[PDB]
Amino acid sequence: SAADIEGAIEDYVSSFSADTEREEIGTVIDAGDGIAHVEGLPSVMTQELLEFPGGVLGVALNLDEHSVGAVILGEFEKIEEGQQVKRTGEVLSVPVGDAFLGRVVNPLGQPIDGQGDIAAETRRALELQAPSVVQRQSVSEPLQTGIKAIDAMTPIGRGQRQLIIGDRKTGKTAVCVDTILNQREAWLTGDPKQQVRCVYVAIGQKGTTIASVKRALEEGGAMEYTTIVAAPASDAAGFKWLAPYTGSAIGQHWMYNGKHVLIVFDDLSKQADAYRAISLLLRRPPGREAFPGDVFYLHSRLLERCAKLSDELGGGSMTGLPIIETKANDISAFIPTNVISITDGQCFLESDLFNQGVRPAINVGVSVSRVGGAAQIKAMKEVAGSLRLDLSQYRELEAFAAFASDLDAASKAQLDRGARLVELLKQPQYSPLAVEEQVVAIFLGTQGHLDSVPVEDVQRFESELLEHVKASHSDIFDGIRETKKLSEEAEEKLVSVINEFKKGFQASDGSSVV
Amino acid sequence: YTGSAIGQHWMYNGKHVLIVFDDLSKQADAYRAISLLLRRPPGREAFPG
Amino acid sequence: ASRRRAMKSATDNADDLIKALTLAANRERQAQITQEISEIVGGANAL
Amino acid sequence: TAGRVVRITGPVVDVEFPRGSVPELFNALHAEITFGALAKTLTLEVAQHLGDSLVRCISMQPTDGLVRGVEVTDTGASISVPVGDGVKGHVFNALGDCLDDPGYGKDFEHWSIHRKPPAFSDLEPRTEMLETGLKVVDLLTPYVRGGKIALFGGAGVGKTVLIQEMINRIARNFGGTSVFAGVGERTREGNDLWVELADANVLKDTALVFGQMDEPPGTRMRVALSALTMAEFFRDEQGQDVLLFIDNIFRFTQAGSEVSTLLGRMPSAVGYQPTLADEMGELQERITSTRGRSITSMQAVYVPADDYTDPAPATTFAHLDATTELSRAVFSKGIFPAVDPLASSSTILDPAIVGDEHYRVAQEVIRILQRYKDLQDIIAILGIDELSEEDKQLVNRARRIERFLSQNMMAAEQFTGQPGSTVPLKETIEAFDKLTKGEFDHLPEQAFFLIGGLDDLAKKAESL
Amino acid sequence: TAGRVVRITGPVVDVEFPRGSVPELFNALHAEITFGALAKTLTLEVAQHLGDSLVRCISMQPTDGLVRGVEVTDTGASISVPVGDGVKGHVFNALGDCLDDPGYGKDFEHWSIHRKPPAFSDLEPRTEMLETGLKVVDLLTPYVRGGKIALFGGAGVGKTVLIQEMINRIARNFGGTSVFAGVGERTREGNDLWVELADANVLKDTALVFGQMDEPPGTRMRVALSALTMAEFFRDEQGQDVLLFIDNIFRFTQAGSEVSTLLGRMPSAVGYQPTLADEMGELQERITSTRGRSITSMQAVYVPADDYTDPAPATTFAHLDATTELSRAVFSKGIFPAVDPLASSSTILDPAIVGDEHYRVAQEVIRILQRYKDLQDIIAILGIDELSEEDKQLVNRARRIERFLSQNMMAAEQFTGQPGSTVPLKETIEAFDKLTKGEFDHLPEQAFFLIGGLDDLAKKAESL
Ligand SMILES: Nc1ncnc2c1ncn2[C@@H]1O[C@H](COP(=O)(O)OP(=O)(O)OP(=O)(O)O)[C@@H](O)[C@H]1O
Ligand SMILES: Nc1ncnc2c1ncn2[C@@H]1O[C@H](COP(=O)(O)OP(=O)(O)OP(=O)(O)O)[C@@H](O)[C@H]1O
Ligand SMILES: [Mg+2]
Ligand SMILES: [Mg+2]
Repeated sequence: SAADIEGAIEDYVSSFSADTEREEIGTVIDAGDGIAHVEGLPSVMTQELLEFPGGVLGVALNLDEHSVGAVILGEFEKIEEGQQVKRTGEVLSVPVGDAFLGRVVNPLGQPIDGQGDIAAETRRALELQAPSVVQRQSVSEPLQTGIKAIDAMTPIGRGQRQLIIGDRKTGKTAVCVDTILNQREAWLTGDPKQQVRCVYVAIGQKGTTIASVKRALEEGGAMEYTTIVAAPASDAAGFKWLAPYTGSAIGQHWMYNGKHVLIVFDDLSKQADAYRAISLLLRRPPGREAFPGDVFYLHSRLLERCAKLSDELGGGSMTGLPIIETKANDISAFIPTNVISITDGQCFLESDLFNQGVRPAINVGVSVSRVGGAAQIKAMKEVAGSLRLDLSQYRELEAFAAFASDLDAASKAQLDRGARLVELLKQPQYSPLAVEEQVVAIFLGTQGHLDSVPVEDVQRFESELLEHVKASHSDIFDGIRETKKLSEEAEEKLVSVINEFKKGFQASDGSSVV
Repeated sequence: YTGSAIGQHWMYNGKHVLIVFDDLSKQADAYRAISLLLRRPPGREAFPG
Repeated sequence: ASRRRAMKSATDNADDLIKALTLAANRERQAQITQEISEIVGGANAL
Repeated sequence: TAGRVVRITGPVVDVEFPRGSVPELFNALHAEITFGALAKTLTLEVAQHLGDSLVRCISMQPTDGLVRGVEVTDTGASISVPVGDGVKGHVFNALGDCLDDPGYGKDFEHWSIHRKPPAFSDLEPRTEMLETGLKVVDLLTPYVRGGKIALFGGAGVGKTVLIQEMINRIARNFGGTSVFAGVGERTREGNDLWVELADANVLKDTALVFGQMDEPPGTRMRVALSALTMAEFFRDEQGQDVLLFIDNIFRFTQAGSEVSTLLGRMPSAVGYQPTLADEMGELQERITSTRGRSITSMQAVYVPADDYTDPAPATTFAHLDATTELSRAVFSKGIFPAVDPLASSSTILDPAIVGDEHYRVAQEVIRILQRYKDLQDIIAILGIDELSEEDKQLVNRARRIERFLSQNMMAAEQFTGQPGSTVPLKETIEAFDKLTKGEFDHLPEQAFFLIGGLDDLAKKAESL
Repeated sequence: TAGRVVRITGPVVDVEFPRGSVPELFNALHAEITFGALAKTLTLEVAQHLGDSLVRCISMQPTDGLVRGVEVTDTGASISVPVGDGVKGHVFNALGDCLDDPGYGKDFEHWSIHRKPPAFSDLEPRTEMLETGLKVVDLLTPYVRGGKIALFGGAGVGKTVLIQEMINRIARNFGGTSVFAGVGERTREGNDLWVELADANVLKDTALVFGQMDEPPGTRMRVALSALTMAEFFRDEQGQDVLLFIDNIFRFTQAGSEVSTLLGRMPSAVGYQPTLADEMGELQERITSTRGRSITSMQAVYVPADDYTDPAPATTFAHLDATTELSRAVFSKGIFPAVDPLASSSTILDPAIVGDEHYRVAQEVIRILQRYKDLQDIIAILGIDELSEEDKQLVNRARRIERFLSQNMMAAEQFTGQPGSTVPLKETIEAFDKLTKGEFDHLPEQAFFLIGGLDDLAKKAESL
């Protein structure tokens, strides 16, 4: 044991090099509100990581004739006039590598979790060009979010940008953490072509929220493959601005090496606010909602690196799940509409439904997965292809039913079917379901087998039926898993077991659901 | 402030005073004008901070 | 009875319309403040 | 001789030249970035002269790693894009560098992307109708062959779906050539469109130029002109009929606003560039057809924050023969293609150009829908039950008309499965005449969604 | 080594220092005004470094009477607040100078008001209930230990009585301490609060920090941080659970906005400072539980224009975990602590954190009270007899449920004499389970008034 302790320090001592080289040292002539002007540094690169003497760093944005304007990252309260500023010979870049798996790192890759340094393979520039049009292929394989609503109605495909969006306290981080946790079954396979690594970039979230998300991931074994880039609300605007870019860099290193990544950005609205701060402190004129004209460029530059590469570039992918905090369901505001224009579909989590008890509060009709359907296992597509329109129609019809004395028999049937399907989709927190379970549960409702069950008991009927199947006719689950199709033989078996159960199922009123 | 001064002299001497201002929006506009002529930075509705 | 139901629906729709119009009014108020500040600060920046 | 980079402000680079070698406006300059991770030959476009032999340039590639004091060599000519029959069937970037195979097009004729729009003497207003097969467009907003078309929309309304729908309607059977310009749209959409055209065998007749979102404002504003130069080469040098799709033209103005705030030009009304009208005009005016040579154009326009009064859409409205204003309200009703029947307009909706019956039916439909909009307040609070009987019947057939304008577009297949249908103009006119007269006030509303045709209407009515 | 005042523009003061002696950001500098009527020792907080060895500072005191060229002496440390057991029972300003006994606390340990939040590794990953012992809070609005509680209020709704009650409970149940930060506090209401706490005999367990409204924006912005520094000392040194009141947090935001305007920063959003979220994080994130000791906080949040989408509340409410709203409706009916069961809410009230039984009973109580509120219109217009048997039963049960959420608050001991009540959490859960099942519906309404728990209910009923 002591041998390794001595050997590591011995290697450090012997490897120490008297590196006497040439550093261009400049001097700060001004500093305030996260911006520092540095005269000198005649050979500085635009967006270079200048290193100020307090250990803090800065990104050189404006290279004027007199001086360099640097956005300071982190504790700018240490900066003062006259301090030496040293180059670092690296354009804005972050370390990347497999060592980041299971580490909470501030937006520059410096670990904050308290564990040791990170063995970075290399450094990646935060501003590398996204894959060109000819370097992609349409997303062709699913990313099972573990949520019946998302994986049935608006599926997320590997390489897709699915924008979770909704008011405060509406179940967004819950959906993202659930989709991170659900990937453990794939991670354990040990197959890079199927493993899904994760990166959770918290922008402006409270420290306690990041701690809770980390605990939720740890309890579900998700820290073996999940990185956290924490730019808490305490950090300055610079960290909140470039946290998504460092998360995207960590993810891109793996994406270009043939692996699959799931980048969550929580919230990109807090990145936009931090960039508004940086730009206005730089006196760049504001635009709509006081944002700079290039906020769209910020978010698109970010999310356009989330792609499904071609087989010629390793066939890797990076799925983005940006979270946008709307204000009072203003989906037409500036930042929401931007991120919708960049992303490939939105899951709108309505607050009225969240308070009403419908969790996750997926607002049907407004929610859609543009490049969905293609990335969805054939069983789920055959069983849930029509679910979104049916649920939206039920929502439209509920307003009429809320005031109608009586309705057409067809309208009554649709109202009932919707009132059972919405209860079926509802799901408890941190309780992801494998794809087989999701397809069976959605099959129960879409094919009408729930129509005999009272609404209030649907949750139990499904919840227990999956248990009944789970160890009485596991042939169904294994068939779905291996074949990924709901074969007619398996469908007949499934309806047989559903009826066998319904005979023995007792509702809350004591009535049989036969 | 002149009214407040005349009032405060009576106030500190043990008397009870009642000060009316028709209208403080016109003081605010006056101070806005003075500040903007002095190049002091403007905030909401052009008012100085 | 139909009048009770119809006017309950009308009150609910009026409340929802009031909420939506208040949200729109608040957003327009914020937009007016932002635009006014933009004009003032643009004038300042040109001295 | 060569200049010298003197200051860098994001994608804007100021370069100081010798006293006698200042480059002209819109001249292409070459700088170098040597930092290995992102070393590249950086193209700049001179946008201003600042005095003291300085010229301020926009950057086509992202100015990362660029160092003060590096050499800048003027090429003596503006950014050039390849042209010829060769550009058909290939994907190019804003600078004319081919993407599907990098070494392509470096031996073709190269045209400067900056050229004055055709002289007024050669313009004449096109008025021939372009039957697309969609009910809403063919009835209320008849597109103009050889003319400019637009598709205004917020985020998530159906601009790109309808753009590729019209690629299927028009380009798929077009006799001439086509060009598609990705101006600040998704690279995923670019790849999907490329593969779709390859599968539909339309690629061999399309030249694709992309300036997608992941690129700096420079290329994001010059990609439109890069595509438009190939379009104009086809229009003039070859005489072929041309299509020119541009998705999305608002990204042009947004890149303009970014470069404006960087160049130092003061902000305009809502932060846009003061030259919004001029920058938009010098682009749109080139997309016009001329006497004997047609260039149909179809531009998606992003209406930011669903605000149709924004200066960018408010400027691009005046440049269009046919405007199709997609709206959120129609989208949330599920009425695809989501066209607001009232806001949209076409200049050929004149009884002398489309015919008496067509115009009469269109105007009656518009009247019904306008009265429905005027009754929307009472409909929202009280309900249809409290209206007058004439208004009640009008609202019923207004709902039926409004649903009937929906159509199962071909491009919608991927999203819905149900195949696409094309309703010929005569059937649309007859069907909407019948709806307005009230012949179908008895069928349920649900029988008109996404049906597209009288025969399909009868079949779906029987199904319900 | 000492500088000179070179510019005075209202609160903003610019100070020149020798070449290598410029003070660091947020250092506190002392200047002197020597005029007879306005003699003062100004505290200037360095806000920006302007170059040429000039520092722009926001004066914490009026600059009326300051003279150019007057010496400015640098303390070398940020605004220092006294911290200790001695700050209990005294009232301070944002600069640490005592107000009821001037010169006091100058020998105490001094702490910089600017200090980082707890490192990530030291945050508690699980949210834990703070069992206040008040039925209504512990049942329907469970406070999060180490969280922030919105405290809406007004005139006469008993906000100050609730503040006294929470000081009492945190000082007798948890063995902790309370700190009151008057961010923009009316001098009249400040005096009233001081005398009321002195009369309630809880001042000895409370440290008051007032940034009075008459003071420039600097003190109104820094008083929250000074009070939170006192709380952080009580937490991280004396091992006490602390309760930090902040009336009013929106005035912290407004002070930040005003200082931002003074320094020349371009206003953002709706006129608020660009760094709004950053400042709010620097303040709130220091209010958290670390190493088993927590600074709970109750913050009065003024929502401007009654708009929760306004940036100020929309940034405060990202950090608030629970909301307590006091209404005239509940208060006038004799129900103290005046907490509105329906408008109030809490983020910890999910079955995951609280027990499933607790969630069930809380939801049932909310349901019954919501139905009673729905029926109150009918009660007031048509008379109670208009109700059905089920509706009458529900109304009777809801009356007693809402009257049972009252409690003989410890703060009321000074008035009624009877000692306050601390209901155990599970005891409250069982009591409201029984009461929502009607087991106590036969008792008269007056029995439930101001009764602390289940056994006290019976022992008071026997008096009727
Ligand atoms: N599917 C769910 N079922 C039940 N409760 C849920 C569900 N998802 C979230 N919650 C609960 O809702 C509350 C808020 O959840 P969450 O933090 O995910 O919301 P959010 O909108 O992302 O929040 P924020 O804006 O604060 O980050 C927590 O109590 C969480 O436990
Ligand atoms: N006719 C249709 N049928 C079914 N779904 C449709 C239809 N039109 C649009 N959609 C849905 O709406 C989404 C909108 O796609 P589209 O690319 O047109 O949106 P947009 O926001 O206008 O585009 P852009 O990102 O170019 O601004 C489609 O991906 C699909 O999900
Ligand atoms: Mg969250
Ligand atoms: Mg599109």
